[PDB]
Amino acid sequence: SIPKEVKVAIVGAGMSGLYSAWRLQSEANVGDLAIFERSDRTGGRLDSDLIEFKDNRAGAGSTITVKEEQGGMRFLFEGMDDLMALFLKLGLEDQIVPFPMNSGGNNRLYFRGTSFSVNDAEQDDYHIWSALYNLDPSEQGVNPKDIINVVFNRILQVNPQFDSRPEVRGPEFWQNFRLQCQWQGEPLYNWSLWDLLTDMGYSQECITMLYRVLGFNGTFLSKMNAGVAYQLLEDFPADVEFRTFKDGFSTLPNALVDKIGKDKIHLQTSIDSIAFDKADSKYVLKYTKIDQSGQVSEGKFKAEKVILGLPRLALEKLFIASDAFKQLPKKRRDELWDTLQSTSNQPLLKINLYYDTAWWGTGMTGRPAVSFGPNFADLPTGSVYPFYALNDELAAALMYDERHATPNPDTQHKLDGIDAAKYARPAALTIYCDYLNINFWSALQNKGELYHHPHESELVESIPSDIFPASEAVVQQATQFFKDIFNTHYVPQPTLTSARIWEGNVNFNVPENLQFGFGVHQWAIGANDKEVIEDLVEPLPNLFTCGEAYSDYQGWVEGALRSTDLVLQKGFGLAPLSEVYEQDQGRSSSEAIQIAYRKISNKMIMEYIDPNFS
Amino acid sequence: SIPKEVKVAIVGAGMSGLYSAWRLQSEANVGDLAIFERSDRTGGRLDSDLIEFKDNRAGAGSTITVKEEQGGMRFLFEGMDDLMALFLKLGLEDQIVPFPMNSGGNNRLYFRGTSFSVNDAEQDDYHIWSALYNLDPSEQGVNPKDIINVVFNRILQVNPQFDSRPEVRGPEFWQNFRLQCQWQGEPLYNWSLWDLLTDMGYSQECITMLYRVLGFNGTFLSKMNAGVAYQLLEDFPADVEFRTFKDGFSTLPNALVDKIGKDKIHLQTSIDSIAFDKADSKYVLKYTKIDQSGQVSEGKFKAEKVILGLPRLALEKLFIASDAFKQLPKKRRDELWDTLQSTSNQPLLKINLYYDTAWWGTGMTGRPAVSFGPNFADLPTGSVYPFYALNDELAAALMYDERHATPNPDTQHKLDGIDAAKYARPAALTIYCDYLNINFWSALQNKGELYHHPHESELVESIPSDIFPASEAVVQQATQFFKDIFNTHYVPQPTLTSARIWEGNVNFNVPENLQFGFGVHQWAIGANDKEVIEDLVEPLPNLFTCGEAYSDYQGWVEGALRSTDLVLQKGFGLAPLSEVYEQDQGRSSSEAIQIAYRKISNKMIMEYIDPNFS
Ligand SMILES: Cc1cc2nc3c(=O)[nH]c(=O)nc-3n(C[C@H](O)[C@H](O)[C@H](O)COP(=O)(O)OP(=O)(O)OC[C@H]3O[C@@H](n4cnc5c(N)ncnc54)[C@H](O)[C@@H]3O)c2cc1C
Ligand SMILES: Cc1cc2nc3c(=O)[nH]c(=O)nc-3n(C[C@H](O)[C@H](O)[C@H](O)COP(=O)(O)OP(=O)(O)OC[C@H]3O[C@@H](n4cnc5c(N)ncnc54)[C@H](O)[C@@H]3O)c2cc1C
Ligand SMILES: N[C@@H](Cc1ccccc1)C(=O)O
Ligand SMILES: N[C@@H](Cc1ccccc1)C(=O)O
Repeated sequence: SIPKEVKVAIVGAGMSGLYSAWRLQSEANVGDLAIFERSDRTGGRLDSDLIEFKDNRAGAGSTITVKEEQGGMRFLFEGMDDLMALFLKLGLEDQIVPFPMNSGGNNRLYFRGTSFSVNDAEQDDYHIWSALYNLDPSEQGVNPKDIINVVFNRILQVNPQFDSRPEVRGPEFWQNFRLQCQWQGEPLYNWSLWDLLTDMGYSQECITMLYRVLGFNGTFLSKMNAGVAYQLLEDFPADVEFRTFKDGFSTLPNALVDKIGKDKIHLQTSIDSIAFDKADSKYVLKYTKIDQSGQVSEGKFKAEKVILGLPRLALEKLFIASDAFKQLPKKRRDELWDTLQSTSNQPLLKINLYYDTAWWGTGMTGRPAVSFGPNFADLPTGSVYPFYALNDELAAALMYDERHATPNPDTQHKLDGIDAAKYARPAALTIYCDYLNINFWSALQNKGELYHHPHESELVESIPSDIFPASEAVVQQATQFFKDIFNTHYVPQPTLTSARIWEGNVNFNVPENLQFGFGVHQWAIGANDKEVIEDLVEPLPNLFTCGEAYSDYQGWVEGALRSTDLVLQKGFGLAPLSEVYEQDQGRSSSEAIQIAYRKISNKMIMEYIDPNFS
Repeated sequence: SIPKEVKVAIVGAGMSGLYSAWRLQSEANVGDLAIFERSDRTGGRLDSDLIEFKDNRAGAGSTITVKEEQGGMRFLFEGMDDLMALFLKLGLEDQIVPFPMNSGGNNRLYFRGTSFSVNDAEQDDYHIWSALYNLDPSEQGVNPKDIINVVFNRILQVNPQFDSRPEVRGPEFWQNFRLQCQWQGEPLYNWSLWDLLTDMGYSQECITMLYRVLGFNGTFLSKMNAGVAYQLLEDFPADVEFRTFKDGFSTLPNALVDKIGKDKIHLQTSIDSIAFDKADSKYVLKYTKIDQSGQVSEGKFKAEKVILGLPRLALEKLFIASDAFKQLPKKRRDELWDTLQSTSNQPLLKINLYYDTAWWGTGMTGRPAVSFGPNFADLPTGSVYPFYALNDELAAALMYDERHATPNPDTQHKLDGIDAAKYARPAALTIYCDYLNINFWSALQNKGELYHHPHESELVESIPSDIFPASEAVVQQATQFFKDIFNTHYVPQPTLTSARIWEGNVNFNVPENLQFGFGVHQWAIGANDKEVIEDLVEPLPNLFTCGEAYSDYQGWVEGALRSTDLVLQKGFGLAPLSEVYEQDQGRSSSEAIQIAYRKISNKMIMEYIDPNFS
């Protein structure tokens, strides 16, 4: 049942769409709104899976749950003030757990046919990098990641006009960085990182090493500009403490759906075109809907205000098909189109292989155990992340680990036991790659038959609907790269697989359950994003645009929230959520979340790890 | 003056457009046609430059001409039967000269920070490749290019149903190859070459070596399918004898313009949209024109039949904007759009740096002289090709070289002198790269000020209009890669530069003199090009499509000619030019051209090289 008219029509049930609705209902007393989502699910590029494995351990119809992510997976307590405020208002802080990023040096590295560990790579003044890559002398004997850091320090040094003092470097800092810092008299948003490092004197061997060692080679090889590249590369410092949700990032959009009401959310309802009815000064939205039978249906409805919570490709499709846009004067039509081109499309993919037990621990490899964080490679895998069965005791040990406490031998012995026990429960690996590596897997995923473990139904009760199996060809090639990376003959067949290629589609032959947008976006060369962003808040009277793609904090939920807040301010009078939170609470979202989590983790530790913890 | 109506409207003055017009006038008695070209020039992706350098040698207002190419540059006597027939009918055979592809082993190779020669790489059972790349044992001790050849032989071996016997392997053979040969039960057009070699057991190190050593990394890293990849990779065998035109490939389209008449050719006239007038059963073409003042102008005219001699991107623009296409039923509209997606867009670029003298000969390097053919590198240059001042004596020596004659010491001594003399005349290097390397140069080309040698006007009289200078940043980075590749401290500043990035544009901010299509196209994964090709001949009644992009012989003029011939057959009754040539002449275009060139080169040799030659 699609209403004949609403006061606010929201297009897209991703974070931007759900967040708009929630804030409008809760703070602007707007009850007459509706959300229209082309897919059969909410959340967009947040997409968690909770798999209930048959527990077939010896002493066990009992079930073990493995959380995995097909989209976003992690966040930070600082520099994400809207997100934190959002978590606190929805009361989700008690589900926050660690997202560790290292195994104390045991994580794998695979480069130029050679498998080794992070610890190994440090040995002998980082000698291994100078053996694998033909580096200039000034490039030898230093940790590759530290080259990125040093170059960052150099950019700041030669831009003394640019105030580099704030301790928390959020979207503002990063915008001024790319728009006002220069190199050789050209501001960074006119640079590519590839050109920049080359101009600075780096060898192409060194540059290849960097874009392979860092995982996201798009920062170097795509059309994104060097300033925004650096915002992403300086997001994963050595000392990072990322967190996530026990049940996955989808906890967040599922919570918003609850507050919104499923009755206002129209799934399998794609907005095809938008026109303006000059008589009653209202927009007219043409849609297509698929009921639960397959019964297709076309229709139309009106809205006083329209909120397009949509990325670049989706906006371009609407723009091309929409009289509201076509009726515009030539000059402004073309200017608006050119503005949509100012953010690069960044493909990403995640392929998840689940296993009845984990095989990368010392028991199965005979080598130092791999636990958490990226296993990087110049293979097409890009980055490989382990996930483990949900386990409260394990999460507590990880919480203890987030402190830089010195356990006594009793506590170290218990932590040892907990670290080893996770290998005996179901687990998963995520292959997580970008740009240059996409095409290897997409051709593999669409060829031949799909993978299913025999007796799959005996292994997992219900397989979530958003799971499309990896192709048999994907599993076989992934299995061989895993043997390379983890330096082991032993990599068994997965119990369950999923493949998700976040690469926008323009082909009408693709089912709706397989149409996905680009993974993230990043400002292109020459893009003055300060102008672009304000231009896209409300490009036509009462029609708004918002989301990650043209945001301040690309690649992250926080960017979607901040871009949406701009729409909520200009079109509805609402101040930014983080400022509203601080007005209502007397303190920042950031301080609040840290105090609340500290308390939760304090008691988690005392209860599971060390009864006498500080 | 744009006619109110024509019987045939031809859109695009590239090879397909000019060739359509010429054959229609000459063979179908169609005089009432006109060509409409959006740019200020004919020829499209064929674009030669003839630069007249001030001759500032000691004993010399005399001029020296350097031919260069910004687009296509070479052809073959076999497997290009339409092109050869076309050359013969236009009487252009006497301007055909060699296009040599090697320097007897002295061409440069630069990989993983190491500069060496083709001869060097052969040494010690191809040891250098096993030192630079961490190869499997089965991958060691073999010439990299021979891995591609061997794998080709393996594909044929396991497809005995596929008749692999014809000596001249033209478009038909290559189509059946990619559509009917399989690997592991999947036909090649469902494969990517990257996936294919990986599945066959090759190391990623070996695969990286191959796509770097072979120049065109798009065959591996793009979305083109493995079958068409192989058509391109098996086009440059060791023993190739390419030819070209003394004054450049544009000799061909300039000759067609002459036969057509400039009066039927409408430059700076872009067709924006197409509609069908059901009353008088005629198409209505909306255009925009820019006179010689900058005076813009919009208008409309009708045509009985429309020939779109246009590549993928240009066709998609028209399709989106055209009522003739929009009025189509949903199902067929989407099917036609999806069909346009079946050929991948392959960016290419050429950056030409001209020098008053050549600096890569032994006199200037102290190393074995570099003469002709690609200098490959894993640097962003991709491939570097030398060009020399036009010189009849040099062309004769090259003609002698095409024979595998054994000169006596008198003839060898003269050839030695001729080889060395070309270094003392103006010359040029072309940087010629694809896919992965494009983004490095485009960001560099659009940053900062453009390069001009001081006193440029004293060095070259008139600079052709199609020359856009390379950026200063492009020249500085090219200069350093040249020192790397040619292993020399000495690389002077160029007298003149051009940059051409064959990468399609969707941004209204780009001048028309800087809008260029994608370099070439190649069938995508899953594309049944036999179905696609016939579907695109005449997608609407009396509206036709033709050109390289959706052709049988992608990457080459011959593909444009063959795709156009299909339009000439279906819509106008003309048989293929090569069959028409053979009917009129009693022998094939291929035999004719070889005999005529043999005669021309025979007399060229006797006159310049060896008075007593066989
Ligand atoms: C692989 C990956 C990992 C990530 N990891 C993280 C992470 O760890 N941390 C983090 O903070 N961020 C992460 N992100 C980013 C984060 O997921 C996104 O920034 C955010 O979820 C996107 O929200 P959005 O509302 O802007 O767009 P989307 O999530 O893309 O929502 C747009 C919605 O609109 C719908 N739609 C499109 N067109 C139409 C139409 N015509 N009619 C109706 N509906 C339509 C789409 O189906 C979709 O649901 C990740 C992203 C990717 C790709
Ligand atoms: C770098 C490079 C090197 C190459 N080297 C070789 C080689 O050595 N040998 C070889 O055989 N082939 C070579 N090729 C391929 C060869 O140049 C092409 O296959 C052929 O010239 C293309 O002809 P076409 O008519 O299909 O298209 P195009 O040459 O692209 O012609 C299309 C024309 O239509 C015009 N146009 C577009 N849209 C409109 C519109 N709306 N209204 C009006 N006009 C419009 C364009 O300006 C253009 O002039 C090379 C190609 C590239 C990119
Ligand atoms: N939040 C993203 C960050 C990202 C942005 C852009 C590209 C890739 C990654 C992540 O965790 O992976
Ligand atoms: N004729 C092209 C062949 C080619 C096709 C496709 C891509 C690249 C090159 C050339 O000489 O370069």
